[PDB]
Amino acid sequence: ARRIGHPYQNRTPPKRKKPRTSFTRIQVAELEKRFHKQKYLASAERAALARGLKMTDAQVKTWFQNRRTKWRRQTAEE
Amino acid sequence: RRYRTTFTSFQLEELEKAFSRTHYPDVFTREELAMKIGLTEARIQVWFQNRRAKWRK
DNA sequence: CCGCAATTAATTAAGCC
DNA sequence: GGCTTAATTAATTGCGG
Repeated sequence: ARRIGHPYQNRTPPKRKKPRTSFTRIQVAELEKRFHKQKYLASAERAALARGLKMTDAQVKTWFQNRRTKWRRQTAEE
Repeated sequence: RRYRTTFTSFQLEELEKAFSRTHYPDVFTREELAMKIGLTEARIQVWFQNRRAKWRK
């Protein structure tokens, strides 16, 4: 179990377009609250979580992905 | 007052020496280095990230 | 579709000088 | 307080399921 993926230099350069958003502390603290009881979100319930925090789908999906990364990197960081 | 790693002059030595070989080491090299100098993988991953940013500009 | 690896551009802040 | 730089955040590309 290591399941390594593909190196970055070989990828086609990104297209960051664009705006650098930053979620409000309420937006954030709700996300964290949900995270505590549910590490994965099915699509319909992601839709609802977003629609009720006035974020996009992509945003919650990405937040969730980035949270899990942090979570594991913390878990197994002993 | 948030945590903030200060690297030994020895580990800073080994990080700069590795960065000199590749600017993008693979996970296993990173790991192997981590053992060799008593830091966790994540500390090294970030170092390389930051260090690369410096280089680019 | 989805997670995830593997990365970035931007930033926030610690702590030397 | 400036400055370098470790840490954090929201993003991306593309495999492998």
